Amino acid sequence: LKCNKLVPIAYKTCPEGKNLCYKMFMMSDLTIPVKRGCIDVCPKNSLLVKYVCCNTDRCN
Repeated sequence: LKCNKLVPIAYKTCPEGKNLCYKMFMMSDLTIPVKRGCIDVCPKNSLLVKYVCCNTDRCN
């Protein structure tokens, strides 16, 4: 899977073990994010942050 970095411009292949791309949004998601990378299993989301996991190339 191809996951992007903080910016939706540069992205790479989420390596062996991590084939999922997620993007955590602080305060609110409606806005622009705070952090986003790859993962294997989506963590527990919070009320202060929004955990948006995906499995699509360039999802984040």
